[PDB]
Amino acid sequence: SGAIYVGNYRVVNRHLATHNDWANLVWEDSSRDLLVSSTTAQGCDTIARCDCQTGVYYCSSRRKHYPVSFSKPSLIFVEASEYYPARYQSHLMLAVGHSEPGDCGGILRCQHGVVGIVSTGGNGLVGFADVRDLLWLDEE
Ligand SMILES: NC(=O)[C@H]1CCCN(C(=O)C2(n3cccn3)CCCC2)C1
Ligand SMILES: [Zn+2]
Repeated sequence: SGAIYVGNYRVVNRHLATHNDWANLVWEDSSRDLLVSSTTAQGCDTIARCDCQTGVYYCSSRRKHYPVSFSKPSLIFVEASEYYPARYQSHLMLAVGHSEPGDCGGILRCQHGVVGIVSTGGNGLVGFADVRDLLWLDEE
């Protein structure tokens, strides 16, 4: 689990969104595994606006932050699970790292701020849903 809190927005994995998230919905995209809801209190996270390919992510199943090299946001296959059928997930970045159930929502960050959240695992792979192109998170 985990979320990004920027301005009056809460960014979570779409597959982990609560009823309160859906009842206060700003935007959602199943192809990206992302959902944004509105918040009463202002958050402290800042979004990175960059093309970094190195950063650090939080792994809840290890209670550890790991430095990683990650790929550019792309259209990657995610093998069926109980959340989405076989398909292609967009705006996804992969790294070698550990990711196992209980781990989505962990933040990936670079020197500029938050880059995205854990969206995949298995295989000694970590997938992150990028948020750096969502410029509207910084305003209104
Ligand atoms: N983005 C998605 O489509 C993911 C939704 C949750 C399930 N997905 C995964 O990658 C699995 N996972 C690894 C670490 C955490 N979850 C792989 C093994 C079992 C579940 C796919
Ligand atoms: Zn950066």
